[PDB]
Amino acid sequence: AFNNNPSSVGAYSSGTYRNLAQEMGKTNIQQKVNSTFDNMFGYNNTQQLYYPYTENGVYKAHYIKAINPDEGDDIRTEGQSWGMTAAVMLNKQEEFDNLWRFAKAYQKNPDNHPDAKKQGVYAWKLKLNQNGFVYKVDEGPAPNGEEYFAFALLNASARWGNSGEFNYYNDAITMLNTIKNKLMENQIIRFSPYIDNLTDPSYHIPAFYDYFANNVTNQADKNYWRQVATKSRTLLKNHFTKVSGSPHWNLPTFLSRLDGSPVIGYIFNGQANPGQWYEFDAWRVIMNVGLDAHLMGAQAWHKSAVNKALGFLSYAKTNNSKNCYEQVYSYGGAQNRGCAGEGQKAANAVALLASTNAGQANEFFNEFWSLSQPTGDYRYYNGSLYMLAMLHVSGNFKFYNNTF
Repeated sequence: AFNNNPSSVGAYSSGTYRNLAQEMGKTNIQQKVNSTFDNMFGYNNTQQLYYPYTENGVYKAHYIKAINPDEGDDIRTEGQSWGMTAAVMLNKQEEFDNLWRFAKAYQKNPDNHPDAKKQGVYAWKLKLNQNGFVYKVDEGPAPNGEEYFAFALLNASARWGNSGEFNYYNDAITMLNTIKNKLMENQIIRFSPYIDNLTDPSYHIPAFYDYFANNVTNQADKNYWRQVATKSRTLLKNHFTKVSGSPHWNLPTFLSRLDGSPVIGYIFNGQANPGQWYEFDAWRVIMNVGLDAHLMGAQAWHKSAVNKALGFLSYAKTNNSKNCYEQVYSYGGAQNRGCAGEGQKAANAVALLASTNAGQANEFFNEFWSLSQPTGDYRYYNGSLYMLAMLHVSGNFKFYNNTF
């Protein structure tokens, strides 16, 4: 049965990882996790997101393909770093290494780039040109990518050691320093090097920062990352307080100021959507709160955040003519951007690790577990999230510490 009283002590400290799918009575759990990976990292052009990159017939590396019907397929640091994370959790080293080779070779901006703000960060959007060769479309970073790269590399070091192709550990420490020196403001993850007083709630994964602190060697840096972790929980608590009740109606938003206040409307040229929207980025916030609760312990704010957000989505579904909650809300109002797909459902399942309502857990868990693995043109974001969620709900998303 659903454990509606999640522990205040996290799996990272106790070593006890929940298996949510087992709590909800499911069977053949690990088989489903394994086939999810196999189909996403298999050459089937159906669920597949992992693709080889070759140059003049010579194999180079692999990437996670951000399939994009509206605008041409492209290749993103978010997906790449998520793919690596998935691979390390399932002990899939080749897959890991093939994705990391790509990132280091082709995503990384040179350390001597003329713009100091871009030095060593990872270009968020690549494409293959008309002749099949990779190029950078936008050199700016998507800092959630670097955060996952560092996390995945530290775990690869811990599981596999550093004497093969890659010194994963050194690559991880380099990545951490890049995050600290290029992608932080006042110990809060940046949305952009070029804009201050701006974060994206979905980029906040407080447990990762605690894991970083435990995996660096020097006292100053250990304290730096524990402070990041504390400030991140504070940001999230503040954002959840600001979105409670009117006018945001309990869903977190795309963009926030450093005090947690939702950003209202547009604030910069190029911005994809209004700041106050619960949209594709924001879906992941309560997923991250679930992660944090699982790994580092559930506190009152975790539970409130999740229960209130899931509560709003269930209400919203009762007030939808399609009998679904949708992908995009703004001030509690549906924006007619489609019924939730698999990724959003996956994020909400993971959130259950902070839920205290068994009824909600039944509903949201079974909606996720009933799905088939994503296919078709929208599978990059849905399928990437589906994979992560499969790991999280099966007790496979773990922190592997290095030993010193």
